[PDB]
Amino acid sequence: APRLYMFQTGTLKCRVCNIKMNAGLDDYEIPVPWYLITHPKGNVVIDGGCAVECASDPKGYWGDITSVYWPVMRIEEGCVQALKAFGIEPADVRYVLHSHLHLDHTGATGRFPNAIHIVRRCEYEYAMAPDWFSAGGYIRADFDRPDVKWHLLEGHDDGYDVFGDDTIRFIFTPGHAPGHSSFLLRLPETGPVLLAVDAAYTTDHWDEKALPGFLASTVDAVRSVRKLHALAEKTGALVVYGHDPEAWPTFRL
Amino acid sequence: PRLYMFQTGTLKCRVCNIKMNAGLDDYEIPVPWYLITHPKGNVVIDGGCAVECASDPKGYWGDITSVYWPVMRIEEGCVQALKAFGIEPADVRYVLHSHLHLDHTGATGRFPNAIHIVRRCEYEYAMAPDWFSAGGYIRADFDRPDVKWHLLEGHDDGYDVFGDDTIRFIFTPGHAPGHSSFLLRLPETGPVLLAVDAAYTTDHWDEKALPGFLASTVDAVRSVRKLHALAEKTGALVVYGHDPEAWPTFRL
Amino acid sequence: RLYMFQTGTLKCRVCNIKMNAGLDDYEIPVPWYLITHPKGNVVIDGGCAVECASDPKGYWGDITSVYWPVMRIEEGCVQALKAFGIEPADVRYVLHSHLHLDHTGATGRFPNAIHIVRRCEYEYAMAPDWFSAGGYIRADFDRPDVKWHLLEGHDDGYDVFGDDTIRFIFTPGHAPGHSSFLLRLPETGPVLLAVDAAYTTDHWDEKALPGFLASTVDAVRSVRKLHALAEKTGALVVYGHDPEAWPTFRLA
Amino acid sequence: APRLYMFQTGTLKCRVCNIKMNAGLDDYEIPVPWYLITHPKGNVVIDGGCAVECASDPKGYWGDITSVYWPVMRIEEGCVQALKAFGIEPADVRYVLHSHLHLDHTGATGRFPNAIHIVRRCEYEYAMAPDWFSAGGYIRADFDRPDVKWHLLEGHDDGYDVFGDDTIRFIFTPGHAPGHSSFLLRLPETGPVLLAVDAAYTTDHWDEKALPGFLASTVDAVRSVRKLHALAEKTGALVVYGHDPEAWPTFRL
Amino acid sequence: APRLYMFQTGTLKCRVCNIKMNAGLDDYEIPVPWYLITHPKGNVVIDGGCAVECASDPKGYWGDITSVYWPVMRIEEGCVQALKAFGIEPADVRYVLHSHLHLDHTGATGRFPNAIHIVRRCEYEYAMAPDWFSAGGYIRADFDRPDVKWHLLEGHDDGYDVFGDDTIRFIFTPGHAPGHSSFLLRLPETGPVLLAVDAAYTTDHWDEKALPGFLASTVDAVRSVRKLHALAEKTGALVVYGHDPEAWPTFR
Amino acid sequence: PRLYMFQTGTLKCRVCNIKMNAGLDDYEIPVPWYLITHPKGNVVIDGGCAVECASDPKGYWGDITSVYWPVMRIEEGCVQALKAFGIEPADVRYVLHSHLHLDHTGATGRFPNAIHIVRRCEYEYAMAPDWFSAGGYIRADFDRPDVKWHLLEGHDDGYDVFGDDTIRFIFTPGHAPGHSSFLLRLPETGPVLLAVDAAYTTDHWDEKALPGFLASTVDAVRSVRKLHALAEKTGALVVYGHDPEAWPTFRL
Ligand code: NI
Ligand code: NI
Ligand code: NI
Ligand code: NI
Ligand code: NI
Ligand code: NI
Ligand code: NI
Ligand code: NI
Ligand code: NI
Ligand code: NI
Ligand code: NI
Ligand code: NI
Repeated sequence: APRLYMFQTGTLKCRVCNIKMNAGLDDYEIPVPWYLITHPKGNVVIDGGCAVECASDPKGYWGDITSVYWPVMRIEEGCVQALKAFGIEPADVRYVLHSHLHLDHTGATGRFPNAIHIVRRCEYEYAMAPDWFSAGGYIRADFDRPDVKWHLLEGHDDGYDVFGDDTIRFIFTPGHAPGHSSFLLRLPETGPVLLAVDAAYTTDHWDEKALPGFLASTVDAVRSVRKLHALAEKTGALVVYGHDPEAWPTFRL
Repeated sequence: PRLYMFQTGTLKCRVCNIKMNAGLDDYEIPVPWYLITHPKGNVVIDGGCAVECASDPKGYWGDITSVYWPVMRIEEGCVQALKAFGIEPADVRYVLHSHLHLDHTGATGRFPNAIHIVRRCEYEYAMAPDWFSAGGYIRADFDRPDVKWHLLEGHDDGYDVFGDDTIRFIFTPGHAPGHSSFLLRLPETGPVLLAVDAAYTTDHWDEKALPGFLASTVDAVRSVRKLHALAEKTGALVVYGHDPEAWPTFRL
Repeated sequence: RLYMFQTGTLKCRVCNIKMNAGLDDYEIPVPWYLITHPKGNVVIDGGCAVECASDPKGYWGDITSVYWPVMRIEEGCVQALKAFGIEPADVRYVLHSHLHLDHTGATGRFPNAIHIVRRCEYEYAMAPDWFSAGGYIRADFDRPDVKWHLLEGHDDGYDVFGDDTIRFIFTPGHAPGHSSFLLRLPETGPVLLAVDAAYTTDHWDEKALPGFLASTVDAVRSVRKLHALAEKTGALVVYGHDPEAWPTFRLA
Repeated sequence: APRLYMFQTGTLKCRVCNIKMNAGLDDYEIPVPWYLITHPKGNVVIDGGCAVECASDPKGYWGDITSVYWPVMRIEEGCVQALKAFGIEPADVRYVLHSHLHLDHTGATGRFPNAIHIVRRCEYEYAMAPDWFSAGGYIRADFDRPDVKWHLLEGHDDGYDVFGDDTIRFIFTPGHAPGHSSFLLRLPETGPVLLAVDAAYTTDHWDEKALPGFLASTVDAVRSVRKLHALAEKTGALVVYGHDPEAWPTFRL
Repeated sequence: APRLYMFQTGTLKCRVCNIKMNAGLDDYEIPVPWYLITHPKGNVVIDGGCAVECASDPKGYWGDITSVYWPVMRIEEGCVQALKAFGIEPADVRYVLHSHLHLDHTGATGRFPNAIHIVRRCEYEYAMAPDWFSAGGYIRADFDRPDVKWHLLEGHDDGYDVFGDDTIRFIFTPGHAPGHSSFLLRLPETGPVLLAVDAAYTTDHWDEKALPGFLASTVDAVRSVRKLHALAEKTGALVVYGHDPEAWPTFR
Repeated sequence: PRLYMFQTGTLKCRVCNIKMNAGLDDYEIPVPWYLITHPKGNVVIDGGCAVECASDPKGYWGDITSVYWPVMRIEEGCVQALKAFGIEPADVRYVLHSHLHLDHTGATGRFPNAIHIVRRCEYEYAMAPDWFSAGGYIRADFDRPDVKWHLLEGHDDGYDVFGDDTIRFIFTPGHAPGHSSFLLRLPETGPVLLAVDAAYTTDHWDEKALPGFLASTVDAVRSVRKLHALAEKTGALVVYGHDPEAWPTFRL
């Protein structure tokens, strides 16, 4: 029966303003979550965190963006590595799901050779052709790989049900990135779990006391938060914020 | 035709408000507005902050004054300064709006014969804003039943007010959903590119800053590059929106 | 359970309901709906505002020359629910077909209720055109303490509880964000609340066009969309303003 | 030097409500204008009025719709016949412009053997596949002819300049019909002339005291009227309404 | 309990290039599939192959297009006749579904007097007003009949469930034609069956070794195939290609 | 201003790659590119195949060479031919791109001061192509971080490079998503319509052929009829994109 495991590729060191827009220039540190869903029909990885290469050579693999987001992580936190130790070989992953293609969410891409990769077309298309302000958050060595099998979702695909049994559904949440998606999970014992990912970094974002410090569209981002508000109230879901260093320890990790 | 660059005083805020994530230090900006006198009629662009802000900013603007504190004198109100200049309110043919933010709707409905020209989507957004931008829209300024509006559509980019290339709307979405800059052509100066809030300062123009308040980052930076191409094509003189350093260097 | 209420009637002419059909006086019921659900009570629209029972001219304004509301104070949706056994705090959702004046009596009268309507109806209600502005009562729907869920273009079929009990069925045309509702109840089975997508059997049978509408193309295609839905589901079809059909239904 | 000639193919007999929505069932008669532009680069016909077949067999050529719109016209009023009488043979018309493809505006279609027919793509497409409420207003025998050379304009073609010299321009005015276009004309002596056609049936529609009694979108219709308000104010144009039995005799015919 | 019957209206003789783009002028022959679903709630015909008139007088009914696609079929293969030999009379068909409105998929249109015809709106509208390169492929004698009851699906209707029980669902696959739809079926014993129709002529098309030889959009056609890949991989569906002379005998 | 029509040798391919489904015969086409010398600065359009193809085709283009074999000398490289003509690489103000296919990106980035103008949707498609078109996009040409781009938007049709009617973008989608033709106005010659790949040959122009490589057939044929109307209106001299019979009849 299906289960949800919450992992973390270490942390990112940045400023408060990168998380909470115009909030200040103090140092600040955030977890990098990623998720595994074990399912009778196959295992699912969501995003995979920062690329394992960041544990050894961040400046070489990410480049100048490291002056903004410094990744603090060990080699064994790499998604492939963490999974091997957990007992799942890279070949035993049926799906990689992507909320979006930012640099702390593409560690899984191409690392699971049998996995279909599911993401919004417009995220893939923006990733390949970013604007200058966001070009550094997209690592082509992660997501630009000819060997990858992609399922690129269209605008009408909101709610896409990965297995067709309501276990995992994409919940489109544009704004933080053009093709950003959250996920609604339904587990037999826990019930519904809402993975906001970067549609709501922190409880302050969810409560409309902060704007994301990086974003493609503020108009979409705040409407997407309210869309999640309605979804959380309808389902009673447990809400998991994308990058909340105060709430992250309170969940099952 | 002539272009007069007035200013409705200044705004006191933080640096982050103008340059996103750039710090919390105190910062002050001019609030431009513009007069074009034309043989076919006078044109006011935006008109600055409402004159009521000179007396009672908290009463007229409300909570938003905790972010943007307006410093102006009554003399600076756009009706008053134009009255003291020889221009009677009835003697204004057009009011043009870059957008309907609070420091750009001082002229709205104060000129009783003016057709008010703005993008439809700015007008619609102004009437139904999201929570993060609602404070910056003052309904007392733009929500007046008596106003004659021409609401531009998406195909209207480049709209030529007189049909003679003196004043054209240059759509620059991003800072607000219906934000527009303006390209002026004057007999002697030639082309003047009024960036307004598409490019607050030279740092934004040089892609060293993002706006601290914005509807869409994607649109805003693409709109700046649109202006780059227009400036390079025309040789226009580029007037930034709220630049304390560059503003004194213009004929004011 | 579904309970079908009404807030009195409206007095108009036949042509306001069946376009171009005559100036004879005409009277129509104003339905509104209550769904009792184990997970929470649902109010659809709520009829004309209760303020209309006392001071119609004062509350609705000039539009009373077109639509005169005739209702008692006890027909107000709060009052009628209290009489029924349901206090205003015991209402989890208010659903809006659209935001015309005879459909916003419930807005903001239920302090814990999430209000669900198409975003494009909310936005049009805030910035309407001159022909429809009188049909949108800002005193009803423009309350800043109201909690909205504004549905997007892809949310057609939105399932309020997640259990096929109540679904939005987008039916643009009569208003830009008009929605009908498809209900499924255990004993009755499917019930299709057309609301203003089809005022009467004449509209449903394509012998009439609505006497007020934003788009005729959308309005007729929305009726045919309902035709297919009725035919697929076998639903009981409830017309929105039909004086002959309305007494034949079960009323609270 | 270019000139504008305002013709008419008789009248239509209907009810007041067909012209001014919901304004009563009284009997009502309207002129059916069409226009000829003389130009050094060629002759231009706008719409051409009702098909000359309506002067003889209205019920046979139009059908059931004659119970709503009864055409009163003589045979010599057909656009081919009146142009011959005037001095122009059918082969000497270079452009047929269509405001829209309603039955009283397709008398010219395919009657001019060398003319390019210019109309909005979306008007042409809707005319081929209308809805039930408007199917009777589109006469397939007029506009569905395989010999006709069409230039179908797209949405970005607003302002289209037929000759390239500001003499005749399409002014898109959706609402009455999906692809309805008005025309802005500039003549050497008269200056600007605004042909509203069916964007503004009468002065009453222009002053926003009436709505069209037949229309595809009220929202587009009133916004298109206000678009024409702005154009008339900007240019000083003489405004010619499309079916105004009180204002029509006040123009040069 | 529902069943899928796979029929055929003879073949089409054409060139290979008509089926696999730029693959050669060699002669080629392809089956013309069509489908019947028997369902407790009614019988459903999908497309219905070529018109029966093609068995008698091809040139007279199709016109010049018979120079590209020659139909070889017998009058008993006409969809009304082959159903009359199976167990069902024309009046006992509740729904006619259309993948698109090309000549080899409009044999059923208007032949079943009570059948609601379900197709994408944009297919119906394109068929009424096609471009020159494709007009010959649309036979107005088949689909332009005023007696036909149409349900015209909109863009948001992807997934449309005919009966509301997952037996037959429209799977939008634009590209071969603007309004082209494939079908996902679920049968009690067989499980999921994916009718690709003309979104994937052959297994070369499925395997991205061939583009369609006739198409409206190549971009949409290839993205539609990849969308079917994802559907096939998720459901384990049996994939039925639309015009494959080799694989077609492997089916029942 | 003057127009000079150059060519980077030829392409060897099949007939069908040019005229769809028209056969597997050997075929050769010229590869035009254009220079406009203008008082306000020189303009290169496209620039032909990259000069690297004259030395190492298989190395620079890869597998696509099995479809399009390029036959050119180093001297034909756009930078080389311009030097020999008297124009150094620095003396090019603008590089215009019809589209970003391999035979039209020879100039990209070879002129260090040149603003590069192309449709946004072409630049975006080139960066993320589908499998059938990925071969035709050469990253080594257009994916250069140093290049200064002006990316035209959907409303920019008719874009006027110098603002004096000499060179205008004429959007012609279909052969590629963001393909554009160009209408030139020269003082002595009058109008010149560079169709580029919107009309390979006179047979495409005359609607006796479809292009052998295609993003959208619907757009491509409508773009050809758009060019028809433009040529009829202006009397333009019509230059086809890859026509081996017509190309010698023009001034080279
Ligand atoms: Ni992110
Ligand atoms: Ni992140
Ligand atoms: Ni602003
Ligand atoms: Ni400002
Ligand atoms: Ni209503
Ligand atoms: Ni109502
Ligand atoms: Ni009309
Ligand atoms: Ni008319
Ligand atoms: Ni087909
Ligand atoms: Ni077929
Ligand atoms: Ni090409
Ligand atoms: Ni080429």
